[PDB]
Amino acid sequence: SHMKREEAIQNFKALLSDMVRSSDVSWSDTRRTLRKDHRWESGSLLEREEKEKLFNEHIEALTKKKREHFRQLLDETSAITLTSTWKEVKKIIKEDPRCIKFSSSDRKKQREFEEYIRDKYITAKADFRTLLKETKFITYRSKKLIQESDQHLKDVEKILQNDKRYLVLDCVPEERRKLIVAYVDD
Ligand code: NI
Repeated sequence: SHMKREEAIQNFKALLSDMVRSSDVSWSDTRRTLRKDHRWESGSLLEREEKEKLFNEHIEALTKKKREHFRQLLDETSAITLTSTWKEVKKIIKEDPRCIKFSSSDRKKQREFEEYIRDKYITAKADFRTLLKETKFITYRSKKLIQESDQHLKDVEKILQNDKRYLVLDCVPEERRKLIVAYVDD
């Protein structure tokens, strides 16, 4: 009968999968309402602690899934730029279930948006450093050259100007220039 406890876990898990679709809900509320469902007794072998554990894992799973689909939706919205605001973006994606079902909380959507943009920014810098390492007009002597005059940095920016990786940073001009400077230093 050892498998009976394992069977109860899977039963309780199926109950959660069926009845809890939102990551916003509390265990307190959920254990209240699920108790009204006759399927609840099928978890009798499970102590409240392990039920609550299973609930937490479930919320964790929903959270991960929703975040991934949210980010996919953002990745699919081509109007988004490094400088886009949640306020602007919300207007575009408002009807998409991946936005709607992410959470009832605007704060949590906004926060996930700002985190997405941060990651997007981080990824773009990494790619840009790759491009920089590819460019052999940029040498140990570049730093000499940069301190002597405006020219070298302009010459560099000319060579880089048409590359996909340089251009995705158009929204953060000062930042990009710093990256070039940083690479010229090291
Ligand atoms: Ni047995």
